[PDB]
Amino acid sequence: PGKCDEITTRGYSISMSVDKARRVIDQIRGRSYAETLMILELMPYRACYPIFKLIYSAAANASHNKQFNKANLIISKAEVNKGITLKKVKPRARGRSYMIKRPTCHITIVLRDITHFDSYDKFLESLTPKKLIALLGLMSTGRR
Amino acid sequence: STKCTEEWRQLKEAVKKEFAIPHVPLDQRWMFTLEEATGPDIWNTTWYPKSADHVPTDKKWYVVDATDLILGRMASTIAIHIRGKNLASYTPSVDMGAFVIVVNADKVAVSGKKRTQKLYRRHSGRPGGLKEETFDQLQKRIPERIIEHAVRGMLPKGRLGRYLFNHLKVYKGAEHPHQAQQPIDLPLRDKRI
Amino acid sequence: MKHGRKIHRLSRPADQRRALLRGLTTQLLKHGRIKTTRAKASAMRKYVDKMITLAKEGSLHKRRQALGFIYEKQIVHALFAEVPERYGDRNGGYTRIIRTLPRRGDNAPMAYIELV
Amino acid sequence: VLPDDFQAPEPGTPEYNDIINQFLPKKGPPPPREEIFAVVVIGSRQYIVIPGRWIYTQRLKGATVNDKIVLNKVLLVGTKASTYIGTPIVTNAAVHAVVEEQLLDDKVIVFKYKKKKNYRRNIGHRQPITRIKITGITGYEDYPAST
Amino acid sequence: AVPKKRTSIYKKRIRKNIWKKKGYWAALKAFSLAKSLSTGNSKSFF
RNA sequence: UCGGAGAGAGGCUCGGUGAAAUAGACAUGUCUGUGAAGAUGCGGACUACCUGCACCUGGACAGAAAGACCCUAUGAAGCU
RNA sequence: CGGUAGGGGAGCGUUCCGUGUUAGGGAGAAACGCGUGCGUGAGCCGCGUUGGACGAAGCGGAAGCGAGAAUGUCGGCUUGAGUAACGCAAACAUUGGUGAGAAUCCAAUGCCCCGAAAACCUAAGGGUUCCUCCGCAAGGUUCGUCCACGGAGGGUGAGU
RNA sequence: GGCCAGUGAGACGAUGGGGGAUAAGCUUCAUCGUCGAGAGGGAAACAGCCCGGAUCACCAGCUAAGGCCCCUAAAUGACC
RNA sequence: AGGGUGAAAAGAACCCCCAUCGGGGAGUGAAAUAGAACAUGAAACCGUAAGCUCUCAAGCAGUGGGAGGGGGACCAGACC
RNA sequence: UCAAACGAGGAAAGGCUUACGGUGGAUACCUAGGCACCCAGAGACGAGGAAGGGCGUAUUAAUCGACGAAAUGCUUCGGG
RNA sequence: AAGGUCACGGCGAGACGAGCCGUUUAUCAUUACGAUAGGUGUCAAGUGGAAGUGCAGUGAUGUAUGCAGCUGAGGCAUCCUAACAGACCCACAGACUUGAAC
Repeated sequence: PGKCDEITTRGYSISMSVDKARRVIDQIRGRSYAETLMILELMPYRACYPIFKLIYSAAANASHNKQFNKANLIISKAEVNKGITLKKVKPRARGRSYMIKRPTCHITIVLRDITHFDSYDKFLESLTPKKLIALLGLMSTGRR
Repeated sequence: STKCTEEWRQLKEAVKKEFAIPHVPLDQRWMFTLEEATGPDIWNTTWYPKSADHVPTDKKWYVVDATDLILGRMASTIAIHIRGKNLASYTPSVDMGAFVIVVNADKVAVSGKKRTQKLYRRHSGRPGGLKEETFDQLQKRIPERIIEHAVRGMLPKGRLGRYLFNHLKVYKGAEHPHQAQQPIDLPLRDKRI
Repeated sequence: MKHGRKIHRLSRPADQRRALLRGLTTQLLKHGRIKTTRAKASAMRKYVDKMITLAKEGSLHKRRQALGFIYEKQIVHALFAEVPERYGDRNGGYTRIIRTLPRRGDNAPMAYIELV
Repeated sequence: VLPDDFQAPEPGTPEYNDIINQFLPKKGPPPPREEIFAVVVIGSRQYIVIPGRWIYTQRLKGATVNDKIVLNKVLLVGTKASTYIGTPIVTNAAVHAVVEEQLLDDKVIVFKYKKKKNYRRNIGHRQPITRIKITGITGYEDYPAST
Repeated sequence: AVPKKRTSIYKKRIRKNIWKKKGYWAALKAFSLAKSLSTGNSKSFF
């Protein structure tokens, strides 16, 4: 859970295919809200616009539910899953019939502010662990 | 912050020095240090070499002089050192061998009628490309492919004989450009050459 | 192979391409600034430079060839009363190929033609 | 709901480096056993035996737990300087050992199948093994063969 | 013409990720166009 | 003979929508030999960095479809 | 003490029933997932920040009783694959308008097509598809603000 | 004898023959061995050829057939 | 062919994104990861994050040995 | 400084393992609905218009049930 | 950082990627480079005498202006238009070991 850092926004099963939503969602991973704001303004995809709608309604969410800024805010994971697929019995010649599936997505985009401490030096102190819980909230290479 | 990668890297190297232990070589060595008898049971299982046992820095270097030496028995006695079957550390899954250097590839002897009747033919994928090519034609043309074709069929042609194929250093001249580990001459056990 | 075939053919057959050229340069001379695709933009650029310099020398033969090329009647006679007063001393280069965003539905590279 | 804060107790970091450099490294000495070594013959197979080692072997015919058992079938007993090459057994030899609690080793799934001739057999085997701890080797002071 | 068998998860994730990496290559171009669309004298985008 | 050029609709690229037959799993080379007597899968050698795109179809005894031809059934049926 | 076709002996599991309104169980049953455990194995036992009300063992019985095969069968989801195709080669283009969003809806101007029709009316058939407003979940082989689509209301007047 | 099954398509190798062309991994018999229903080792691979009969474990030893230059375990062993 | 949110609709007042659909706070509830596609939700299937590792490599993808590396550990030799 | 030897260390899709998700509705617990016996009973109805339907009836959508221009119901006698 | 990639204007290159040539005070002067594509101005070149007028003819038509008129995928000249505005990748002595002289 990261101790109250991220903002998770889900999405409806929108009426488009999952894979093109996954190339346009694998583009904007890791980049902050300004770069995705200018790229998804100009990306030449039809899957671009509900993704930009969910980023916009995700950072406006992050500014109204929480109280953050739209500049120190990077996209955390932005996972796109499968949805419900409709079945369309479409006839074709020599008396055949083909199932044409209408696919839907399931977009869940997580946003991530930097709410940091930015400690002065690195040097380890193996004392007062009930302060070591609070001083270390998000770091790397956890030993013991 | 370069000090994150540099200083935490040197802390990881520091605890690499503190936790882990070096691996002692097998020279004037007894059974165990008193730390080793507390560690794993490396006695009753078969000894398997670690990474500090097959370092290519401290491998042996051998120089034969192929003047008036017959080809195939020289290739077998180069093979028996190129594997590592003259060492008691021989495991056939790792590269325990030794680098060899063969000078004077232009003057390799053969017995009988090899020089005019033994063919080093080759072929690409398409038909009608089988290249007629005899022993005197390579020995006139490129002699250091002779011995290199003799010992390549002596080594296990998988992923590991291909690795110890590069240990072979054959040169047609009278002088080799290597001064790597002061290459001691190769010991022979072949009374018929 | 297309070595040195400097005609710029569109995604349309020959006579339909001619009608696209005449109609789009006609309404280009009507409105001045126009939204095309870029292939249509350069294809307008050659022919509309031919139509500016065609009625630059306002004779009857140039006016009759120029009326023969352009569709609308009252736009050729609004042209030679305008191009020597405006596009004298320019000596070529009567347009500008300001590009814009691609078109929603095709990703068509979309351009925008001036008169300058 | 906010970023939490900087906390202000005004701490001072102890950079004396005589407490953390005492805490982080560990001083653990190995126990010096002695300079001796034998090769015992148990069942059929031979074991490298040094004084103090949790070996596994075969005997579950009968041997009580925590028993003090001499393994007198010794060949090639060896010190740091000299070894004693055993014409078959070194005489009056005694590897003192502690036969500990008996064990069953890991499962060896003996499953046999031939081919389309429809035959398959899942059986298993738990070998009745015995772990032995070694006390010390003695009775070995005849015919030295140092080089 | 008719496929003899099917592909693995292996080869399919390779080909689909080459398709989506081919989608990755056409947005740093869009980042460059979106960056040149910003404040500056550029003779385009009326 | 003996092909050659040009115009469209496809094919190639981009944006949208988006199947199908098929499919034991496929980490799916060539020669040569062996084998239920025509092997990417077994053996020896040689050759091949990984992975796409566009064409061609020699093989996968390719896909179809419980061989219409041949034979068997103490089968069925039409006809004489 | 190898074993196919096959024959015999001994067992595990499943759901229900007798004991059974059993022991146990919202202090977590069945399920589902887990094992440094035990068995010759079918399996048992134990642990679960998941789940929420049933239900063991032992001694016995009865089966719609055990799955990898039947070009089995019924649902779900893959491969081919983001590939073929997008339903004539009458042909559209621009400027405005509406909107959150317009190649596609509307308006205008040119261009182009049928014109013994690709025009208008009636027989059959269909049955509300006709008209205003609203909507864009599904359908339209793309989009859509549009629709023969969805919702509400209306509409078919005979002495000839 | 009682109860109760399968099987009744065999294949190759040696010997004894017939059919053939003393041709076939051919066909039919008679005795035997293997496979079928047989694992392992030798035979490069390879049902029937040789050794050999797999209850299971061991990071135990000795051997049969067959081998002791290298790939690949053991002799670049000795003497004619 | 399509059953089962709760015990009770107590079915989400109000704020933001916004044309809707939907989403996030807040509120109801014991449970909102019981939100109307709503009860336990398994496999195939599609994904994302973490550890190790593949671009001179021939392989029914295993298994025996195990280089190097990572993780918790307590019978620290063990386990994955 | 030069020459020679080795190719580590971080290096990509992906492979494995683990964790968390989405489609999916197997498993577990049910039921709102069925199946089969036993004991009785009934197999009646209809020109006094039947079984079965069509249309319609409520203050105001559609569907089902009840009802029939006396229509989402009526008269009388009993229960409550 | 050097060097690439995108974009940009295209090609005697090309299915797409590639490749190649440009990417502007786009010379100044005494003598080879800083014209990429389009337009323009001319020159090769193709068809071949245009419109309008006059003349001859009753009229079809012929004739002079007039190798004129259109075409200009090719050559040269010309900065008139577009080569603007950018963006991104790759950085920070290149592990370990021997020999030689300095």
